[PDB]
Amino acid sequence: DIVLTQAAPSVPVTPGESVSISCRSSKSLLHSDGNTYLYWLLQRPGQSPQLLIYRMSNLASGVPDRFSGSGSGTVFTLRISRLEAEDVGIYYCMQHLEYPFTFGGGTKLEIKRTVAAPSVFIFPPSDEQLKSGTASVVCLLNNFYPREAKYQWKVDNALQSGNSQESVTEQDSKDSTYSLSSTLTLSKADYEKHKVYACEVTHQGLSSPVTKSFNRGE
Amino acid sequence: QLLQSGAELVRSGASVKLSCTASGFNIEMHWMKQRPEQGLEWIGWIDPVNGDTEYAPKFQGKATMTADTNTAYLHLNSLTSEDTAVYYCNFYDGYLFAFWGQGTLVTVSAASTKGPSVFPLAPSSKSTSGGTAALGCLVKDYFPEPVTVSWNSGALTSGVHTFPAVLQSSGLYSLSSVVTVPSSSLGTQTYICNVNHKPSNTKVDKRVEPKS
Repeated sequence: DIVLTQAAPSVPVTPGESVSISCRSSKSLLHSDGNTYLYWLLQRPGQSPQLLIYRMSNLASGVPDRFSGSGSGTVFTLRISRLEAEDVGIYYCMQHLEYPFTFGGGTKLEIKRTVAAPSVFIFPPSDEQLKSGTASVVCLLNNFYPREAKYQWKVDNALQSGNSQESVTEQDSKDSTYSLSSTLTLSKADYEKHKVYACEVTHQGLSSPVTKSFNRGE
Repeated sequence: QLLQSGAELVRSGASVKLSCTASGFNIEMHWMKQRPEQGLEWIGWIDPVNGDTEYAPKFQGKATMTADTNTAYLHLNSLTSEDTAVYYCNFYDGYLFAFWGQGTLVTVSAASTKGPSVFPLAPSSKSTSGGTAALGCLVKDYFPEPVTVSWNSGALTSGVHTFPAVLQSSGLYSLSSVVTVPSSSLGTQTYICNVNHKPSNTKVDKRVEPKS
């Protein structure tokens, strides 16, 4: 079938400025009735896709003027002018020509913004969870930019590894920051064998590394 | 506006039928498949009135589409782990009015459905930031995906982060949903997370409170 190529990762853009995404194809992209059936779609994080431009260069319902599609032959381009922080998402190109309708590898649009230090929070295990056999300790790194951040779990000043797991939010649609959570899982007994639990965070936006901590029983 | 009834858990080798109901029109539909962390893929096309159904090269023997006139149906069979994915039904009208459903997750696994435990991530304010304080809900040890978290029955949405679920080595899923909140408002105002895990018929309202 026809191969569509986006071949474009981040290179983060600033709001207000413009940016273009490419779609490299192999076929004519011209139905012998006048039209070209290249389509641009956006999928916002955790949402169903939506239509941007339908015939290579025509605008669907709602999409503002700043979006323009146009290319040369088989290399098509979507240009977004006056970038908003809510334009984060994955931009896919599809076609309605050869009957196996094929998408491209999409492109993730990352918006640039001013360095933001993460706000750090630590949550000890609930007593209810401690009734059972496990103790979960959560560390939150809220609303930071850029993506690269570093954290270390520390039980009575000793490094931890193997026993932690992290999840990361997508770039926010409104303030274009990232958030991150790490969970440290221990047996109840092992948890009761120690006092100081600490999360230590290092980020570009921090003067020195920040350390949030608690003590078993308060 | 069109919804599709999803959240399916089936064992490797079974078969499923997914619905797709329409609350506005029914002409022109299309199905698509998205691997949990991958690009979109095209299933096929069905004409609402006449079952004229083209299919993709890899869904020929797998996909089968029907319509009742005011819903559409997609039946898959012989499901492997490579079929664990989200399935969308979309009805584009050829011009500028393409609609899409919220998707249907199909998990292909031998694992049993397990309801989640919901634990508070209690704020302190005394031992928290100065301006705002973070609280949350840990939704631990559930299968299959997905779970959905809301706060104060959808009323509280500003500064809510519901994280992606992580699959633990135990083979069970677990996600955290946090929200930041002015520390002044603590104790006085109520914060409640509403966890919903449809595959196990589990709804939990967990009141998150400062530690006493």
